[PDB]
Amino acid sequence: INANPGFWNGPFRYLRWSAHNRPHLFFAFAIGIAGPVAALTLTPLRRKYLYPDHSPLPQSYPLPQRAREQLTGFDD
Amino acid sequence: SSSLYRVLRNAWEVGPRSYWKQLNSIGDTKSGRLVGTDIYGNKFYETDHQDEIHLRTRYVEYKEKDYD
Amino acid sequence: LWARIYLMPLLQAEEDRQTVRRSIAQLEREKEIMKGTGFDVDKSVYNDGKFHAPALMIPP
Amino acid sequence: STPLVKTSVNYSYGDYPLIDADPHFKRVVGYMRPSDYGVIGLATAALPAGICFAEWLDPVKGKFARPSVKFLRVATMLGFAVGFGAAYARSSLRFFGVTENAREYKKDEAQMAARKAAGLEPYGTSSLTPELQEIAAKNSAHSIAGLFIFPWFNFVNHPYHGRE
Amino acid sequence: AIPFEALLPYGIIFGLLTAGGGAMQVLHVYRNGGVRDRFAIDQWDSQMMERDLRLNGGQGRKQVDQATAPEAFKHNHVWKSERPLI
Amino acid sequence: MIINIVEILIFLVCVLFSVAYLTVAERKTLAYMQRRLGPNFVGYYGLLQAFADAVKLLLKEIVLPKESNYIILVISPLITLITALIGWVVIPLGPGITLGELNLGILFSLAIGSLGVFGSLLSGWSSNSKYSLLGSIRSTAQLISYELILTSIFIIIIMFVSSLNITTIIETQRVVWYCIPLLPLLLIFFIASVAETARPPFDLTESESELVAGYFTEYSGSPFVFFFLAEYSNIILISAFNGYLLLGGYLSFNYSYLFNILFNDYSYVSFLFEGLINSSAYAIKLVFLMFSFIWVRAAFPRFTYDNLINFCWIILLPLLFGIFLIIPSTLYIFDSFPTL
Amino acid sequence: MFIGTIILVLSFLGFVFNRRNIILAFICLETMLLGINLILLRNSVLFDDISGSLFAIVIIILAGVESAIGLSLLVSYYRLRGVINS
Amino acid sequence: MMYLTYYFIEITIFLAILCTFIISAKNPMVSILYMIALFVIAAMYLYLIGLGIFSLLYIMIYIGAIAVLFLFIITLLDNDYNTIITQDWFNIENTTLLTTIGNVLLTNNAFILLVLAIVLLLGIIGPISITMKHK
Amino acid sequence: PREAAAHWVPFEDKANMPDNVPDVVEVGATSAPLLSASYFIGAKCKPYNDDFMLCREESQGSGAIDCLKEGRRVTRCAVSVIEDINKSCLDEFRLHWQCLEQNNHQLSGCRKAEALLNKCVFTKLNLEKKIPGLRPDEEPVFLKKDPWIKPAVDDFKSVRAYAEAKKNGTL
Amino acid sequence: TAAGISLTGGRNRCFSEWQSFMHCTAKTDAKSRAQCLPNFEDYMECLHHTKEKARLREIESVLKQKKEGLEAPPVKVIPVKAIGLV
Amino acid sequence: MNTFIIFIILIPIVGFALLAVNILLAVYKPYNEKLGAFECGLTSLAFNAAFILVAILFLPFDLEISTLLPYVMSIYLVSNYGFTIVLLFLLILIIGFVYEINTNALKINTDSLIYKL
Repeated sequence: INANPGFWNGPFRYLRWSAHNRPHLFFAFAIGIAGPVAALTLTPLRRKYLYPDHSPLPQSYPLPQRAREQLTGFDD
Repeated sequence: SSSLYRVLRNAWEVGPRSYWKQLNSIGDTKSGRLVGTDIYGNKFYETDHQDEIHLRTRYVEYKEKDYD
Repeated sequence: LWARIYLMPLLQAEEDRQTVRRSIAQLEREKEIMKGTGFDVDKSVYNDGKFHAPALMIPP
Repeated sequence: STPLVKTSVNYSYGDYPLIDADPHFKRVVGYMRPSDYGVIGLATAALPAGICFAEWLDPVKGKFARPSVKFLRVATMLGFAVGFGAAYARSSLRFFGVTENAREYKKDEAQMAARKAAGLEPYGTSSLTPELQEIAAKNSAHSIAGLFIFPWFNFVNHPYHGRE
Repeated sequence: AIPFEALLPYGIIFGLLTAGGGAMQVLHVYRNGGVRDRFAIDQWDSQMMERDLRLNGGQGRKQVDQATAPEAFKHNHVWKSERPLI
Repeated sequence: MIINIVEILIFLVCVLFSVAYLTVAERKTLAYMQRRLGPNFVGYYGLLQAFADAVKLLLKEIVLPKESNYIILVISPLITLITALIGWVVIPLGPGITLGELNLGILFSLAIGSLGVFGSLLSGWSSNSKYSLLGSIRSTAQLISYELILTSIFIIIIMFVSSLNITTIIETQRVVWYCIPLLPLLLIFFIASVAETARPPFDLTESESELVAGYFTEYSGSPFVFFFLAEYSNIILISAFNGYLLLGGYLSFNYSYLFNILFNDYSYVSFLFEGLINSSAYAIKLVFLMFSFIWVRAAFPRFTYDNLINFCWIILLPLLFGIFLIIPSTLYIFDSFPTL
Repeated sequence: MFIGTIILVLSFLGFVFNRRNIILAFICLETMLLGINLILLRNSVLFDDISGSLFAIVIIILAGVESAIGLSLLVSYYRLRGVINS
Repeated sequence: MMYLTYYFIEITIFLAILCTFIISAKNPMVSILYMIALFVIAAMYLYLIGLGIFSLLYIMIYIGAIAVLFLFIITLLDNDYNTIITQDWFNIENTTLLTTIGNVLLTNNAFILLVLAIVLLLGIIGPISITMKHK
Repeated sequence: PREAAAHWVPFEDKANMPDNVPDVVEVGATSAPLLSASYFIGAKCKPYNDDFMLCREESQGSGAIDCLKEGRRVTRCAVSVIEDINKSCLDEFRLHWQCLEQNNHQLSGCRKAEALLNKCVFTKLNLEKKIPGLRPDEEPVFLKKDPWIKPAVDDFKSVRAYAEAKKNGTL
Repeated sequence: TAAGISLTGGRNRCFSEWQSFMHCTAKTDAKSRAQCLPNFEDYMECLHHTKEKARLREIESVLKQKKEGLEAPPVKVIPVKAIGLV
Repeated sequence: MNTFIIFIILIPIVGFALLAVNILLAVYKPYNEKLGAFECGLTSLAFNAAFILVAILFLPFDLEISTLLPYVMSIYLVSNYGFTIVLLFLLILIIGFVYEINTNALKINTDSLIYKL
């Protein structure tokens, strides 16, 4: 009855066949591939329009990049 | 009918002592009018509560603990 | 994280004070035990001049 | 975009001046010459032509038969991959100053000057922290040397490009 | 109708778990001395709690907010003597 | 020391009695779904049924077949019961309210779970009854295959939290339960928890109709008690895993307004009332899950071995790898990688 | 260093002087990897260095795949002969 | 009580010697069960030296998968000083062993990770190639 | 540094400071008061903390013994600010740090007491709480209204005091 | 590479002298390399505590050969429950 | 001696106690006919590759899943970099999974009737 029509013979017909006759594999692949493509295509749109990326959090003490300025106060 | 309201209403109709007797012999709580008594001493009841299914409208309360 | 950063200098400073005290104290203790013997207790095992808190105590 | 570690400046990988020690993927594809596209086309044609000629020389099943369309489609796909790898390598080698790079040098000088005029970073702004930028740089620097083994690219906008 | 005899064992389980958790809350609070528990505590928190013990006289999680430390705080410092990991 | 002892006894008694009454609850619920009554005679309303079965089985002779390794046959149920009960040490009934407050709580749950296939793997070798061997091999296969699905859902959830402390995972769900954004993941965890527990419809492991009884064909007396107890305790424990991974654990609703109305300062009354609220929320979630196990047992016919293996390795596992790809992608798109 | 070393050496001697079975051989392989890893991890801890633990993780994974492949080889060997007489 | 935790390390060592019963087991099964016991002793020792997360990973993998495979297959086939522990406060993050391993493995050694991916790919392809007869 | 392993005993040293070292007072507040006062301590003592850390870096390994002096400076600044809080805003300070004790030390569970403490400290000590490193677009979380994350039980005393302040107009 | 990374992502226990030794080997050449042998002994010393153990050996040996009393602020060991007591 | 360790110790003691109660109270009368193995009431080995193969492929897939634990515990620290690395890792493993599916690895008379007239 229904049988694999070959992906290379016709792409959209094969996709329709897969979606009707191997829904588990078809939708597993669809969900899996939607991820990275959406990342690449949509992340810059989000940055441009919704909100920019956050400011980094500190990981260690932020050391000043300068020389000791001696100091005066709270001494002996 | 499996409802809790049925059990509460029967218990109220029957009294606490008879409720405990029924819970210790039959396990259900039945309220029905006494019909008669054996030569052996058991008592037989019939009920017209509409919440009682077919074949549960007559029952017996044995006279002894080792009922049979 | 910023709260912890603001607390870190004082907690550290306290810990450095405790470190100096216990390192020195152990130095005098070991020196006192080693009096009367031809051994230098002040000599670091390290070649740099840097301060080196002891590791490796004797079991108590 | 401030470097965390010290890098060599204008180091000579070859006889020609250095343009970029670790060029970004977009630059390497952007600076590709028509000859490099010729290389891509030649690989894309060669690989299925190779399978057909191999069938001519020594038929798989005694009697000559043209290779099926599945295999030819495969052939084109993989040939394009080889051609693109070769062409990317050629362009990157131009960037290091190993092959002749006058055109690429001038184009880079102009692009950098324009970017400086616009106030932008010479190598772009990164969504990573500087530590991850140094790590990405140390992972992608000279990775074209292992083209035979594995493909690795620079996709990160880091500042370690070895220039002044 | 709703069969209450079928729900009695569920009610027993529900009451058992509920009472057990309530009693565990009270025991944990009583062990803590009138405050809730500290969960997901990292190295920083463990060290802060040890310093707290040095400050409040060993009274568990009791807190003191006096600016200046008692005298014994300078001497009750503890290093740990750890056996050789053979 | 005393407080530790009292807490452990309270928790242990609650868990053991909850397991004991789960059996009665199963019989009664199936009974009412089958238009019958189930146990209502041993004890008032059949409330002592489980203890009746217990006492009987503890008075039953132990039979050690001739070709059997008697040590293994007696110790395999014992180890499966021990691990099934050890799994409870990390389950919280409130913030920090647990016997073991481990920063590696999730890893502990998964490890002690992975120690759960050894009863099945060992009993077939111990019984030597052929029915037991077939059941044992098929069970070991099924259980490991579905343990994969369970571990994968664990990982997907930790993608949202970045912590292996169970209380933290529960606390992060005050904003929303994770079963709302990941409803399909909740369905799969149920279908897989049913299979990992070896319950109908996926009862191929000890199915009476294909194989008389199952791996336990030869188990009489206390060893049978141990397999029975371990099975129902594991049912409740995996319902617990479901609860805190996906149903928000002990979170019900924001009762801050109510407490500010009722009380005016902290007191043992208010701490107890809060403890009861959290524990009631978590226990009602457990009750719905156990009811669902019983419901599914009532409604569906069994799978075959080929069918369930095909399910796990061709329908479920591809979807889970697809989700592995699509969850971090959504985090990256919206810049919401969770902090430690 | 002690537990790992002894597991390694005893598993090695079990492997070499095996004249009982091939399963003993598999087990000696696995336990040798165990002892190697225990020595490694103790050294990692003593140095407070992460490279030791990273290599320990890699050993774990590679021992997994090695066990998989080895058991597959044993099964393919069995398919022809029906029995392992060692 | 204190001598218990002190000699705990030496006890795991002794039980490990004893369990390595693996070689002398009459039954290979029994030998595999004693291998599992050895793995639990290893998990105990790992916690003692400060690496409990490794105790749990060992339980997860070597007992949960490798011992399970072993059993599946065979059912089917016929320095006296003490160290000073000191505190300091430079670490404000909650970074543990697992987080640091993830950090280095996924950034400093992404290459090792991808090569491990190839190794696991081998661990899939190989067994299929030699245990299955195509067509 | 790693935490202690299988068997350890804590031991106490009974020696005194060497007398050449100037003595210094020690901070006596515990974890909850310290976490409550951290932002003000930072705001006031930032230059001294920075100088202490720069000394420790430049010493290149002898930090403990070369950086005692500005360590004394750091501790003195901290004690000064804590004393000022104890003199001027004690009740709100206690509200805040007892609330923290109840909520596993999460600042998200004590916003109501923190608002009162912040207002008191700003008015009577001229210290402001501020989160460094945020762009103007990003909003400090402790200033955010209607947060996603809320405590289990709003603290009773803090709620009462906050409503009272709303009536008085101080907040 | 993970060299230099501690179990918590910081710098390992023995980083400082290792980094000093690398500063050497950067500044010097092959002929001049022997010039900072000292930095390398410091590194190996941090790693293995050998001269430190030797020095402690001589200290203990002379201590146990002494009957005269010791008058110096001593070291006291306390139970973990007794941290901050009195 | 916290609640954790005491509970862990307590559970096997309860198991052993139930076992000892059974041994002490139950009768024990073995005899040859009772000791026989039960197979439907009366006294009385090749397997398929997929049996081997489920078990054997469990180990690589388990290792793949458990290799993501370091990732999910360090997602924020690795940022968008580690993100990409773990995508590549996952896709490489997905290739092996595709091979497994297409080879049908775990899966276990239509002639006509012709008369020579």
